[PDB]
Amino acid sequence: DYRKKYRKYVRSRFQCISVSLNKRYTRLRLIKEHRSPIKMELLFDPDDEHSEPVHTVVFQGAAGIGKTILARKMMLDWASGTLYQDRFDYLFYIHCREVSLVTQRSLGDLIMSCCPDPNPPIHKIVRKPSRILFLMDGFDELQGAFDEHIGPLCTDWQKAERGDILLSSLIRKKLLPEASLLITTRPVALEKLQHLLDHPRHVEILGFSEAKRKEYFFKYFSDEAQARAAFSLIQENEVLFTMCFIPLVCWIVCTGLKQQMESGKSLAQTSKTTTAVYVFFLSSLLLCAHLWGLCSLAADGIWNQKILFEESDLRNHGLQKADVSAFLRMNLFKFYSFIHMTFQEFFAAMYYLLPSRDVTVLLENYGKFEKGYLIFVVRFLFGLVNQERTSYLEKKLSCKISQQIRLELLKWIEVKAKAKKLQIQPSQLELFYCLYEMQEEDFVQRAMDYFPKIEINLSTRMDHMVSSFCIENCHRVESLSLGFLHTSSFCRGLFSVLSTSQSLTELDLSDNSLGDPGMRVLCETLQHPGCNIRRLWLGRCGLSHECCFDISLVLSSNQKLVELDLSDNALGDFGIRLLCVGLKHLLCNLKKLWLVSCCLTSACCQDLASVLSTSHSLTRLYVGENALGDSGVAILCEKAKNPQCNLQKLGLVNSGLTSVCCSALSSVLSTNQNLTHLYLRGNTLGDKGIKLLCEGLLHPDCKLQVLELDNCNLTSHCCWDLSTLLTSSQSLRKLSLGNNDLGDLGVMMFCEVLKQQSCLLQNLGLSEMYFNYETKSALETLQEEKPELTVVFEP
Amino acid sequence: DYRKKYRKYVRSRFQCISVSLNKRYTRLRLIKEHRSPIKMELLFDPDDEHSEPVHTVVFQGAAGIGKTILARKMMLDWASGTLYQDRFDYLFYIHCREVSLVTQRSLGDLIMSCCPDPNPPIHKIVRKPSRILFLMDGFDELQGAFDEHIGPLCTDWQKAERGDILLSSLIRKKLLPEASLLITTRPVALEKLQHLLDHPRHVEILGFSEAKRKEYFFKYFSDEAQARAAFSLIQENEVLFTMCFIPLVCWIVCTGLKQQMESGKSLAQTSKTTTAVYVFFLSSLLLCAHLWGLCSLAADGIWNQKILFEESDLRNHGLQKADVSAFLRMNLFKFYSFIHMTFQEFFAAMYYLLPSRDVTVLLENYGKFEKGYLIFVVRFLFGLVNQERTSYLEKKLSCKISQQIRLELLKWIEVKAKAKKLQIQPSQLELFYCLYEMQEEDFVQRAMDYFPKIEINLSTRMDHMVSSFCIENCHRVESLSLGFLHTSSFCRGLFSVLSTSQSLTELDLSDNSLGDPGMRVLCETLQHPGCNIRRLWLGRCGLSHECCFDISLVLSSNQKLVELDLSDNALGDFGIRLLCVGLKHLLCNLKKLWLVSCCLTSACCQDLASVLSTSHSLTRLYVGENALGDSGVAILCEKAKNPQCNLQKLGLVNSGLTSVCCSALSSVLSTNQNLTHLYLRGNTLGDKGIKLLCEGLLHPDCKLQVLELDNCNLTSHCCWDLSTLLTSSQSLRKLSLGNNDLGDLGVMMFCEVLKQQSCLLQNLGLSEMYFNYETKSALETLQEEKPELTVVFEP
Ligand SMILES: CC(C)(O)c1coc(S(=O)(=O)NC(=O)Nc2c3c(cc4c2CCC4)C=CC3)c1
Ligand SMILES: CC(C)(O)c1coc(S(=O)(=O)NC(=O)Nc2c3c(cc4c2CCC4)C=CC3)c1
Ligand SMILES: Nc1ncnc2c1ncn2[C@@H]1O[C@H](COP(=O)(O)OP(=O)(O)O)[C@@H](O)[C@H]1O
Ligand SMILES: Nc1ncnc2c1ncn2[C@@H]1O[C@H](COP(=O)(O)OP(=O)(O)O)[C@@H](O)[C@H]1O
Repeated sequence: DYRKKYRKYVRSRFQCISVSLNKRYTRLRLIKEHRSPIKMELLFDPDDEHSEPVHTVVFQGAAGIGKTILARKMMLDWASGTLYQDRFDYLFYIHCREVSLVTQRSLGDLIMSCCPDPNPPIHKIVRKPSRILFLMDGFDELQGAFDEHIGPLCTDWQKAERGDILLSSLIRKKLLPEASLLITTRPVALEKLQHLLDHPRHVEILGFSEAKRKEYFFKYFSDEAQARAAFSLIQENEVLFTMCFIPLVCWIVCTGLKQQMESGKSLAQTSKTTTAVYVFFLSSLLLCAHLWGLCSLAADGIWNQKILFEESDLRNHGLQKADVSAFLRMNLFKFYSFIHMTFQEFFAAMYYLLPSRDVTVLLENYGKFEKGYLIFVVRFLFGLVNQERTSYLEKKLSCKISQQIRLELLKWIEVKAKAKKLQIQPSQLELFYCLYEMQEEDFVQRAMDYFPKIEINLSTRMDHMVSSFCIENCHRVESLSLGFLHTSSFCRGLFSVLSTSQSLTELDLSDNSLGDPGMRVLCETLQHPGCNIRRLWLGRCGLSHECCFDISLVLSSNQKLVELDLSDNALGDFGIRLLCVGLKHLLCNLKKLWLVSCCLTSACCQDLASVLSTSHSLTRLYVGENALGDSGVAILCEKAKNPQCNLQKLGLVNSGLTSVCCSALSSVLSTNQNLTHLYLRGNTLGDKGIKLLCEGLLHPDCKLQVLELDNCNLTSHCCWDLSTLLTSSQSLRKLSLGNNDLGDLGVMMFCEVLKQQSCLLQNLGLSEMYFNYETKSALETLQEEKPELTVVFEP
Repeated sequence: DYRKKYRKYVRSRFQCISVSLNKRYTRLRLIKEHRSPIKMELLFDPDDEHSEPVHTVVFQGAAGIGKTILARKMMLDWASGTLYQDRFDYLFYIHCREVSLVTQRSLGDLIMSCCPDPNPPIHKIVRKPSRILFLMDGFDELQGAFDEHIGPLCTDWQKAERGDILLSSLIRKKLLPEASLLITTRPVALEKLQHLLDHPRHVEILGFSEAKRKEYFFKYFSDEAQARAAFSLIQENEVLFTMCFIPLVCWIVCTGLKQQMESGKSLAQTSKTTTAVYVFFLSSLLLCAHLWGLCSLAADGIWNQKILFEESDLRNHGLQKADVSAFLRMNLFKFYSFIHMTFQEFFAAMYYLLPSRDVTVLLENYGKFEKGYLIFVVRFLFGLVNQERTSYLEKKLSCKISQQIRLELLKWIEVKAKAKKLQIQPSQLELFYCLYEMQEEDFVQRAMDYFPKIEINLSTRMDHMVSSFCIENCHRVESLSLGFLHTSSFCRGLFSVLSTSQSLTELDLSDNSLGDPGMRVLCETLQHPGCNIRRLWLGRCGLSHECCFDISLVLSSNQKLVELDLSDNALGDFGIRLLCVGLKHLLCNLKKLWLVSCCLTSACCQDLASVLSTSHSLTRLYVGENALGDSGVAILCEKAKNPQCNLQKLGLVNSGLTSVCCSALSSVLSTNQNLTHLYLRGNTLGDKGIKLLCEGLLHPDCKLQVLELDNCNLTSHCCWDLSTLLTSSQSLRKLSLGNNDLGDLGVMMFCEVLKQQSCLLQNLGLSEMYFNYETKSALETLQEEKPELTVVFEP
């Protein structure tokens, strides 16, 4: 059968990368991304049979993380008899470097290119569209492929179409919808796919763990003692060991070490950044005319989208056949390419330091993946313009480089930081990569003074290290938002430089899986004498009652903390009991406290009240969305009635309240001169509860200014009472009353009351309340009648 | 309800054929045809629910086998309440004789023609397309219906289309796809219809068995004594009783006997062939002007495709209304037709002996069914041109006939036999039918001298008799291939005339269900002193160890047998033990023996070796595809090392071998001067095994010439060893090495070795081995460098 012939063909083709792929291969860390380990067998398997088409799978990875090697290993395993031997007919390796937009070819012609025979049985293949898979590797082919509106989609596979249109039709499941796809791509090209996909399954590639680094370093060196020595020399440099999570850096450093050892020379060289790694690799593998030819060749390829280089183009750039080095890898189809596109990048940067030679036009034109790649370009550029590496590079390669380009890059980063450009293109972490690449402290200080509001999302150890370096070097940061993915080991490094910073005032960690150990580390950090953090948000950090002990320690030790948030954490009654110990200290200067939806009950209300009568600083307390109950609110109000209480804003939204507690609240309104705001949204107070409250709001000593009563189940019966409030309350300024069936007569009474000049009110919230056209017209008459009084009643 | 009205209509219409159909009907033999008894209820039922339009059923039968009667009986049974009273709404009797291509009508028009009412509820019928059956009887209507490219297919049953296009749309399931079909057809019309079908279910009609012949002979004659007398008179004629498997011949002979008995005359007339039957029927039912008119009418109908004759056409051929005979059946729609199309055939032939009158133009124009029918034409013509029947026919009917037409038919068969025309039109058995029809020993002997390579398939006793007659009368047959369908009863007669032949040398019976009794009969045949068979192939004949006893008897008795093949038969160790008794006899001249996939083990290897050291004639032994093992191969080799052993070619393909036995093989290569070939494909010898073998092939006394090592699990490590062979082996000429991962360095070493003039090798098989373009180009440069050395490396 031709099936076994094709299997043997792909097994022979993908056996080596020569060196054996099976010997070379090391397992990578694969994790599912989209949330409401992973194996390939279950990867193509549907998690839910109800799910819309599973067979679309997108692999996400950095440059050199091993997407191509992963796809080739999948083909090798499938051919060798390991992956889906149950039933899955064919796998087609569409290497997007070969695919070009200008050429007009059909799917049959593409399979012809992927088949070993000049006349494979294509019709039999098409007869089984459900058993066909396409490994689309490297969606990073060129620019302008999809930035325009997609033209007509082709379903007739015999028809010849352009590369872009054919790929769009294949991806969008219009051409052979039953065919399966697996696309290895970049995050920006991931955004492009998300603009061209419908329910795909996303899988991330992380690379090598420490054990996998052991495995790779043992597999590379044929001699076990040599491998042990090389890895031992790697160990004492933490930067290299952290960077080695990417297999490409492992390969480069192993090649350098092997070549130096074959020459019998010292292996002790160390590279601070990626640029230093590449520079030492080139120096080991390295006349100036040949360097200029290579640089111009790379620049031409970058500008004109040409990755596979022909002999004519090679000749155009002043390079002879005798100039072929170990950098260019050959593929006879006669074509030359680079080992990885990052090398073409590095040589293009070297060109820009040694195609237009102005960096401004390079920076202006962005699009598709290449923008980040062009930023990746400047990344190596950022590395090369350094007071240390430039001198040694010029000495080694006998070259000359200027430094106005560094000032131009500084202007570019200034513009990028000051530019708002939210949620557009790679924004924050990549700039930190560039700054860490340069490693010039003075430039870093001059460059990060434009950042202050910093928001980053970290997923790898290298991300943690670069963020730590940048935040430590910064001196004008005020607000800092951290996101964590897939912790405490590198949190111990981040939080130290967060504490040492003398300009930070905010610290947002909401919506993370910080956990109890992470919160313990953060609290150990916050106890530092030099800490300056004044606001700390911890919403939905997955915390429990265990973190409250450490938070209480911080509150009893830290005199600068002013605001704190703990919303959506299951602290519980015991958590609040632990927290109130710190809250009652004399060194606790906390002013605002959020406890919305902390799974509290009426039991903890005895503790919080003790804080209100004792805390000399706590003014604004929000305890909404908790089953406090009428008894709990009564317990709070029993201590809140004291005129010495400093409480100003109180939040009881959706706190499961009835009218029974309202009288107690009224007492506070009669006695507390400090309570200016009070939110009661979502509580079924009722008309009797509103009357009991108005008994207190009408008191001469009441100083309330804002009151919310949304969704309080208020009918027309109470509409008179509030009217009596409006003419009499000399302090109330705002009042929200949405989500009620007050009725048209009630709003008529309100409008009749408000036309007087004796009302000091300035806002009424009647949104989500539906009224007939006469009432609406009355409200417009009122709203342009009284400009200072605002009513919201939009339909 | 109109359903019951139409049921009553068809029940009344199909009650008689007058005589009652139920009284007349006799059960026919029905069998499924396509392979990887049958009853109509399961025949419409799907064997597998996964099977694709099961509802399409095609019936295959000879002329007069009873396809029309079977369809009419099915319709009568369905109307009477016997076939699918569960649920199946309508069956429509589309008699293809009525359907014409010129007339343009719709499906509703056809149903109206098949309906008794001028305005049937057609829309209600279309509303239930899954409960509609179309019974297309006689797909052999006319010529040119489908020989051209099929035009556009019509799906709108309202639209009027031509007969050919409408039938194509209906059959191809484009017009009412949910409708079921049942087509009765001819084998050549089967070919054409299968060129218009997609997964149909084929059912073959065989006719009457001996019990069914008894039943029909009792049913026809109303008097039991008369029926017994007629059957007793018929039975003593063996040829007539064999031809009686066709119901039409039974009807003709019964009508003749009944008419002769009514006239009180003798019934002793005997007919050797079908032509004699028809001639005696004519004599019983039979002025010369009327005969010429009938003959011209039949010829005109044959040439212009007109089966239903009008009175205008009747007058056109000099036939008056007073000339209406007992043959022409009338159908008032006013139309005349023949009893069967075979009668129109016979009268067209009679015209050709008594429209163009040249037989050459008759023979040239063939197509559709009619070609065979036209051959059917000449079949009766072949009967009529005889030294015996012609004189009696001329005396009876007062006619004159010439004999140059016989010479023209002889030239036609000369051309047909000389013409290659493989797998095109009716080729071999039908010519035998014509020759048996003529019954002239001189003409048959002169005509069969150009047959020699005969390949025929037999399914009925009539086929056995005609083939036996033709083979017995032949004198220049060399090769003879027999196929059997659905045995020994007529094999006992066929094999006798096979043995008596003094020119036969080969006898191929591969892929039959010959079985042990059949092989016993064949062995009794082969022991005849006059047998001349020299090669006997018996692959996959379903043989077992029981036939080996008889084969050993033959080998000990038959001294002319030279080659014998027993591949794919479960002979087993005991079978080989029985065979080796005959193989070791002094009168056994067998030279070549095949035992591929005979379910052998290492146990039988002790016996085969005893043959090698004893058999003075066995030179080529093939025992591949058996689980012989290393021990078995060692047992063979320890006897094959003998210098006096005459073994030349040894086959061990896929014999489950390892390197352990290879050394033993090496010893044979060092000792046996006669071993010139050795096939080891599929055995995991390995590089160590290849080295052990090359220890032997490099011996000065080794005389091997061809060696195969495909799929031997050979890596690059052994590539040096074979190279040492190439420069040193002075006898090897061929070497095959496909299905290996030899590597590019290995083929480079081979090419470097081969460019020397000292290499006597002439062939290397590197197919299915995949190499890069440099290795490819080197391979061509070598192949045009050395024209005498051929390498196969096609991609
Ligand atoms: C900011 C974010 C999320 O890390 C990102 C955005 O875009 C990309 S990437 O797709 O450009 N790939 C890379 O940067 N790979 C890459 C990395 C390092 C070192 C090297 C490479 C390539 C060779 C040396 C160290 C971390 C990533 C990554
Ligand atoms: C070679 C092969 C397989 O027997 C064949 C090929 O084509 C056809 S047939 O379809 O032309 N039908 C017939 O010959 N019927 C037929 C036969 C006999 C006698 C008569 C008839 C018709 C009336 C008398 C004796 C055997 C067949 C048959
Ligand atoms: N599983 C692995 N084992 C060993 N090396 C790997 C592995 N995956 C990737 N590499 C290294 O990565 C380099 C190629 O990376 P590549 O697959 O091109 O990354 P990408 O697909 O993201 O461009 C190779 O030099 C190879 O040594
Ligand atoms: N089951 C049967 N019982 C009795 N006679 C039959 C039967 N089937 C066919 N015949 C005979 O065959 C003749 C018609 O054959 P027909 O059905 O037209 O063959 P085909 O359908 O192959 O043309 C009739 O004269 C009838 O006597």
